[PDB]
Amino acid sequence: EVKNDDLELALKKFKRVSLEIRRLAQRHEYHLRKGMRLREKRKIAQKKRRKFR
Amino acid sequence: YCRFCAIGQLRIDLIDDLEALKRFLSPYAKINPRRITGNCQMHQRHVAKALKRARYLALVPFVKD
Amino acid sequence: QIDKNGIIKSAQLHDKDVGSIQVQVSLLTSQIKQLTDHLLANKKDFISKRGLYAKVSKRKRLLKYLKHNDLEAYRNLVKTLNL
Amino acid sequence: ITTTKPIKAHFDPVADLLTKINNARKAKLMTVTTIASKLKIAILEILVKEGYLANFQVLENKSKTKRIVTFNLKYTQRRIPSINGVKQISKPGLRIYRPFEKLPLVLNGLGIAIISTSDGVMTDKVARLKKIGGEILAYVW
Amino acid sequence: SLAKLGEMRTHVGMVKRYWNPKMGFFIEPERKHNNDHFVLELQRQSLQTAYNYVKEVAQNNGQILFVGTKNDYVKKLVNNIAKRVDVAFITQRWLGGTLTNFKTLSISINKLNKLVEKQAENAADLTKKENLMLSREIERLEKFFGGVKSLKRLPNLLIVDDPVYEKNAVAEANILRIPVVALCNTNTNPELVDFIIPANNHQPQSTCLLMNLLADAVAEAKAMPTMFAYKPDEEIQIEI
Amino acid sequence: MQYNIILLVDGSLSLEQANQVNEKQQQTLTNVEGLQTEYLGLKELAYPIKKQLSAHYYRWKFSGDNQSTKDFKRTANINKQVLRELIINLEREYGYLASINPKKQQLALQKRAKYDEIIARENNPENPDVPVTSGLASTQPRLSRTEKAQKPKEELWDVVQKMGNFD
RNA sequence: GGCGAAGGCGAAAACUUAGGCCAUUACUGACGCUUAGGCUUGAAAGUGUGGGGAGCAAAUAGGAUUAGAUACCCUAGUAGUCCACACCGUAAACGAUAGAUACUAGCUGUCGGGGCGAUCCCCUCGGUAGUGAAGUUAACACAUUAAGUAUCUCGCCUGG
Repeated sequence: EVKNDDLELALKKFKRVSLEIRRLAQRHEYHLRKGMRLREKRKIAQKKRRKFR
Repeated sequence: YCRFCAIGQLRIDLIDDLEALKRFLSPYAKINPRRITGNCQMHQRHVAKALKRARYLALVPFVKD
Repeated sequence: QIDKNGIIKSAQLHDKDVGSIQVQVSLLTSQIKQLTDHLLANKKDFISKRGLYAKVSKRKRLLKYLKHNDLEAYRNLVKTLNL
Repeated sequence: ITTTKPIKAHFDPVADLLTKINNARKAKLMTVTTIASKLKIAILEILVKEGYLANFQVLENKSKTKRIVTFNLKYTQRRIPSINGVKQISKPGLRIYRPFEKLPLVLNGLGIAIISTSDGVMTDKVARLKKIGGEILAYVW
Repeated sequence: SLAKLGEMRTHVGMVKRYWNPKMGFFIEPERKHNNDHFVLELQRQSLQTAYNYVKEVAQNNGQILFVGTKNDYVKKLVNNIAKRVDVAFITQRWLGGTLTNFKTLSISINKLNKLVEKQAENAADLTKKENLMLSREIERLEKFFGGVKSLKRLPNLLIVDDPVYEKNAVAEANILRIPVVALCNTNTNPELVDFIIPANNHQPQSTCLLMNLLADAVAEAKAMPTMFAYKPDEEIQIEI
Repeated sequence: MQYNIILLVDGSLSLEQANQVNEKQQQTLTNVEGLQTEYLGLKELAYPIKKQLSAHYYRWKFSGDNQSTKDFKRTANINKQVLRELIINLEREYGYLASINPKKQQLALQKRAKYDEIIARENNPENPDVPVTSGLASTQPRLSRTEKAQKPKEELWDVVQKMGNFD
């Protein structure tokens, strides 16, 4: 995140912010096939879809 | 979601619509997908291109602040 | 959209035409000249190449069918202008 | 009385009619329409006179120059089709010609064959009476 | 009359937005409430013809079983029919390997008879856990197959309140060629049985008069009460 | 053709001098002119480029030769008086129409109902209304009709009926 | 989700061009299918040329388990890479499925338009995942988003 001073609220959002930053940096910090490079995002989206319609 | 789909114009352009942009854009300066924005598919690409222009236009940062 | 209303309305094969053999082939050749100029200006445009081949061969089979189909309704554009 | 999406010009009327009939037999369809064709009118009429066909009607749009023809593939009120299968002997690419000496029975003689001989369509059985041969178009029963 | 329109007020209706057009001659288009509604005059004529057929065949006094539990109200209605006019029934339905082969059910009825005769002696004299086990075997009898006690043959007619709810009762009966009466609601052909009935019971106000009119169309054969055949008697009640 | 241009002037500077230099930059258009003298006032860049914490926003709307705006895209972007030259035209995903304008009654209705501002009505902004009539005005229809009715025989009760009285 | 000759297409912007989609009660009078032959592009790797080389990088150098670790582990590290000319011509280029014609239940939805209609719900036509009856089948399973049915042509396989 950019701000964090709350005791219990902002940390949970910061967790997903860090997860998003990791997902965004795990495609350009190391060169690889674009196949899996996009498959990771597509599979994350698919997993997030069917769990909660 | 966008007012443009609710009025009918079939396109948008950067006329400093930043207000509605803040509904589509997280405070993290990253474009949320079609789910959050609420466009159907056409205004979705319109707001996508507008947000990308704003990135180019420096209306919205890429990530740097 | 290079030409859509020029040659199909200024030229009337029969009593009235909105789409026919020779108006279509004349517009097709106008777009052929336009596309050849475009690809001479920009050599790496292949979609135009395939479209031009399709257009010219469709024109050729248009003329081939119109040979027998009508006595003489094709002797206005059977040639090419690219030399 | 067209079904939907009016039928355009196929490669040959008989093939389009065969598709329509097979689809009627498969997907529970009763009345089917085909492009205007005099041979279609003749074959529908002779199938009606044969007893395997229901009502057939020529159809026109806002204009009368274009035409189509619809017909009810004869279904009894207990969901059974009168026509159970078709086969074409003559094909657009190969119009097989069989003279009067080349008219046998239909797989036991139970079926019906059709020939385009001189004018209109004649059954091979009645064509053999007039010592008439010709190009046989289809076998049906 | 029979199948009168006083019985058809919200009788029609089914699941929202899920239907196959295999139902061709009885279901009307639905997009207002998505609950598939149906035409009524055709149902009246078909059900009157079916009543004539069932009374004619019931004058021979054939065996009939009550098997349908689409909703709780269907269960209540079939219980009412069993307590008023019955010759044999099954609690829920055949569980498979029981309809196209009644050996597994003839032995079931014989074992029920012998189990009652044997448990008449069990008076908590050997093991109390074991007499609870026997009472629980009886309980499982009522749950799985408590209805098969008086049916000594294969019924000539089998009621099917839903082709999607009576898998065994339809399939095993269709292995043989016994006459079968079934409904057709939203996703099946109306031609899977001998006589056609496109009626439904999923609606709360439907199965009441449906079951009453079916029951009083056969109950007259056994010289038993008949109160829904042409009488103005009717019910407007929710499913329960 | 039609051309709306969004201007990004370099860094923080006076409004009028930037307007004049943006006019000079519009002069680089050979014949794309007919501008309406206006601007978007002051709007700062949300992020520092490397030392540019703010800028000024100007809009220029006019028409001309479409080929002759590429040279503007060169000159404005190169010269240190414009940073971004945003162009509007049909190549960017277009939807405009000069006859779809009679839909601004829906604009007023949605401004009213983008969020229901009354305590009595607090419906979600994404819920139906259903005054529905279902207008089509596009069907591709053909008026097929029967003129010769031969062989009277039809198939309407195609549902099975069988298995009469059984003992 | 759409646009896509395939290969694909996303920091933007625009010149241009192409393909559309919906609707036109319309015209040449069906003027079109496949493709011998000819034409065209072709993911990507890499190549000579001139330049650039930021960055990583094979091969590996060295080092860690090791019976061997040569494959998998870490660092140093160049060919390579990269920009254009010329050459690249293949991919698990696939839809494991060449097409074109005509026809054939549906449905949850949704997309582009014609849209009445805050948006809507609701559709008309084309599209986008599934669905299941006919149909299909060695079975997988497909099914009007056929592996369904018929018409015309190019490519192929006759056991390994």
